[PDB]
Amino acid sequence: ALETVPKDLRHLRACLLCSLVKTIDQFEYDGCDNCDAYLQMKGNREMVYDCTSSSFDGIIAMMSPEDSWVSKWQRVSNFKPGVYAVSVTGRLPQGIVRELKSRGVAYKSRDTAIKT
Amino acid sequence: LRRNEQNGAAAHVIAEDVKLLQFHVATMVDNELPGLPRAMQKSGRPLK
Amino acid sequence: FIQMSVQRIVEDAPPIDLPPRYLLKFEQIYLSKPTHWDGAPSPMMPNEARLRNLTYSAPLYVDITKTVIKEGEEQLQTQHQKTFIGKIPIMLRSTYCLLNGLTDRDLCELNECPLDPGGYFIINGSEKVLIAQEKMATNTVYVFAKKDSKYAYTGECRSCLENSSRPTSTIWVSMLARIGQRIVATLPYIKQEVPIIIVFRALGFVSDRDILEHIIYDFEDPEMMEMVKPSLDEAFVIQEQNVALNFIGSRGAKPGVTKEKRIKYAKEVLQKEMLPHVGVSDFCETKKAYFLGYMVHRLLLAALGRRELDDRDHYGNKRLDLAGPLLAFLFRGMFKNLLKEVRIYAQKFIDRGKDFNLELAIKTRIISDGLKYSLATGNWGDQKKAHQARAGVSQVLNRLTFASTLSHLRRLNSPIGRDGKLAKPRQLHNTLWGMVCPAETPEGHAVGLVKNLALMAYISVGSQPSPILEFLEEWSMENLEEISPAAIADATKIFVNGCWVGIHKDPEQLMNTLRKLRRQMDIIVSEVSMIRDIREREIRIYTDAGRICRPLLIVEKQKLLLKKRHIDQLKEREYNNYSWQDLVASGVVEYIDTLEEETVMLAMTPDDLQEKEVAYCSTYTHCEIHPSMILGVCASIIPFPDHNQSPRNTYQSAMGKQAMG
Amino acid sequence: DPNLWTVKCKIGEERATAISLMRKFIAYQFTDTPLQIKSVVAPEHVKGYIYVEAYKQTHVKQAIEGVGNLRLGYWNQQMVPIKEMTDVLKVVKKSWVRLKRGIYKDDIAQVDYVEPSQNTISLKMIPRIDYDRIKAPPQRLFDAEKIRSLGGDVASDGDFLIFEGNRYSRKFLFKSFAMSAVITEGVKPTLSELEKFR
RNA sequence: AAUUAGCUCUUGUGUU
Ligand SMILES: [Zn+2]
Repeated sequence: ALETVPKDLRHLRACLLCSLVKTIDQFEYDGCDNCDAYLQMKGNREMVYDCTSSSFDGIIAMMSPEDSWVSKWQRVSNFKPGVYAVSVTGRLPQGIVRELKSRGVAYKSRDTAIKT
Repeated sequence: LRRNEQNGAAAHVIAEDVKLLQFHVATMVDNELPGLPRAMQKSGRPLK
Repeated sequence: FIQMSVQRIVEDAPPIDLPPRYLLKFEQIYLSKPTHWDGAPSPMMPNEARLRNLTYSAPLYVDITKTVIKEGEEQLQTQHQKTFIGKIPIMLRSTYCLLNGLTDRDLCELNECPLDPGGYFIINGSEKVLIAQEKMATNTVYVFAKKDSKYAYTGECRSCLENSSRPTSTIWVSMLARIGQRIVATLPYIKQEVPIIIVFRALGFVSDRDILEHIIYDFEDPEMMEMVKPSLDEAFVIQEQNVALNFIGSRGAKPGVTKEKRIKYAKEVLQKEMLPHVGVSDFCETKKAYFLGYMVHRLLLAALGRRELDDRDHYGNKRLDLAGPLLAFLFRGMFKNLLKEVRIYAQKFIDRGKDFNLELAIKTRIISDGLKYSLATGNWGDQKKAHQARAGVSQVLNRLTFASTLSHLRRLNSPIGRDGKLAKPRQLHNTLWGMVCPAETPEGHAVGLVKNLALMAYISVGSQPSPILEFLEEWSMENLEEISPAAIADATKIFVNGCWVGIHKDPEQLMNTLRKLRRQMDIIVSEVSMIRDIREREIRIYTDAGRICRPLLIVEKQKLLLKKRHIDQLKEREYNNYSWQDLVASGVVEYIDTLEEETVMLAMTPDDLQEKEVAYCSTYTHCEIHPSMILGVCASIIPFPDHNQSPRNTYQSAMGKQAMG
Repeated sequence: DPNLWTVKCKIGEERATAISLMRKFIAYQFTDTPLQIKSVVAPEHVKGYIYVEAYKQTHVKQAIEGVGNLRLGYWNQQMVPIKEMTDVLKVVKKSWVRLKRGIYKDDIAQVDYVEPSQNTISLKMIPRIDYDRIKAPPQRLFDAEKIRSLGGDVASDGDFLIFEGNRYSRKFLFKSFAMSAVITEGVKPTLSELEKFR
């Protein structure tokens, strides 16, 4: 799936549910490959700003989703291949989290960074 | 090395870090080592 | 160098290619007279260069073809004419120097001394001269016994084909002293050694009798086979070619972890690294097999004592490289660096898909600045790794007195490391008769290592051997690939520049014919040397550069070919047309080099040593012009040098370069 | 678990190497020569080499072909300790700030106004300028009269001045700088800078 | 009261 690949290294955002590194331009024009069935990112810039934040560290090139341990460690064995930020600092809005909870989605934070 | 061990502590870059530090300290007092690269500045000239 | 070697080196460079790519072919070098500049092209004169600290150099232009080929068959062979590369310095009074063909009045109008020999470069306003280096002859099998090793004998053979970027490769075939006599080979680019039989199997000769025929030519005296028996018996678990290939690749610089990688690496090193002078073509195993057979045969002959070991001091075994080869050596590396730089730039500018302009790609200072630095500082090599290679090849010309300059323009340097306890290289070998002055040498720490030419010594400039090969083939000579190995014993081998090519049955007629052709200068030029060994049925022909030679008069039976007609026509010289070159053309004088000088027999003076007295020789071939020509420049100003003690002549040769005048 | 290896690469260009490898693998996945790499790791401060997760070093060498960034590490690779897996994956972390780039690097800047646009913020800073006299320096108090006398690019609004570099100064530079172009956490000034601004 | 490296050349010791 080449569509997950960002077109440049300028102003990247990552999900707080997928931590999927991707341009804001692709988050608006293309949208997330795994949040589109639940939050409908395609078609709103402000929703992209709220959902995804630029404060991410490190990149992992998840190549084979069913054949890698790092995906199991990052809880992304069941997510699509692509570029994944190691840890994203932030929290999704209470409304988004509640809507995910009602729809059967558990909000598990990707903020694995060591806080001093 | 100090700023790496302050936060990172990757424990593998540390090996090369201390290896290069040991090499520099050793050559600062003995430039003629058996079977080691010589220390040179940006001229190709071995050091004194 | 300028006329031929630069063109040959620029064309011999391999094509550079790289999502389409280009072609970028280089051809037809162009060069002009020296010129400086903002300003218009104006001829810079050597005196002005000497006074303004300029560099007397000329730009180099080459024709380029850029052909970008992509999908759909749309390629453009755009040809750029006279593209600038860099500036090459010109040694004064060369064919490309401004002071060429100018008369005494012409030079005096230019504030240039007509007595100035030329022969030096002007770098940054300083007069530099290249001391001619000496080194060992290449493409020749040399057998030396060393007592500091495990090897009783070692037939070293260096090899280089023709000014190739690959450094010269050395083959060591050596016999252990100690069963016993384990013959081994120390291949280049391979860390460890290997028995020779493994190599012969690797080249593709499983048949044992074939290997013996290549190595041994005589099958009735069982001594060579007795010595080769242990070596043959050692290699018994390898019979097929590919297992030998694996064996050879197991010791390479990068041993491939798989067997296929080892086989490919071994076949590469066999067909492209060892023995490049005989050829690194697609297939040359038939001739390489014969050459290794001859090498092992010579090693066996050394073991028997039937052929005494070669001598390292004999200038029949050494070559003297002048400014030409040294500059070509520098230019190979400089051109390779330029090619790498332009390739890197083009590759970096084709990733974005844009078209790169070669005018901006080529960095001019790669050629000019490196050559200038190497000539100025004398460090003969790369600027970044100068300490690795030699130093002092270039020295400031010594303008103290005229004899000093003349002596310094004709100087030979032996690269033997100083502070050495060895005394053999410093001694005065018998072969330096008429070649190197026997009295002029530094008295300092480098006595005997720096020398000077004799008065009439000449150094061969080098010529292609292809006409020699064509003439030799179209005569009764039989090529090497189509001979029965049973015919080698009763035959005479033929070598050209060391490459064993062909065979012959009657060598006397061949040698006489070669002598007549060289006398007439029809096909064989004068500098070519032909030597015949009688004991070993061998004939060697040398055309390469670096050989030292001198003219000698010719004796036919007991009388000289020079007669009163020649002296009369030559006395009226500089009037009608007649000169020394015509003297050579009539086949009266001849250039003899030190290797051929073994087989010749000289008469010092005609009247004294050719008349009828108590019979001593009665079979002279050559006569000396004048024996006082053995002396050099500085030593030939000493009056009555044959009445002094020799050290005093040496001291005078030293102090004549310090006299005020 | 596939093994992890270190592949040498040019320092600073680790971000786009992963993207190029993705493009290679996606383009080659339909061809008869697919990339057999299982993952690629380029951490935030790991520079000079990239971690590759694949079953064998043979797969790594076969798959990393054609990438110029890793040509140094194409022939030789080192083994990543297995016990170091988590070591790969951990990251550790009216105000006053300091600018990051330009000629004004690593000096105190007082946050005067905070723009709610979250692109640039207002900073008061001491000009490190030569007043258009040397260029065709120590932190010193701005001189409006000298910069009006020396001339050149100058726009005057009493205490306000727009000068070379489109620099906005009042009375003391007051200009907008990006939040990512400054460090907003970890200054902790002393009394001397306060006078300037157990 | 204004520097260090490196290279080269050269002088004296070549008495018997
Ligand atoms: Zn998502």
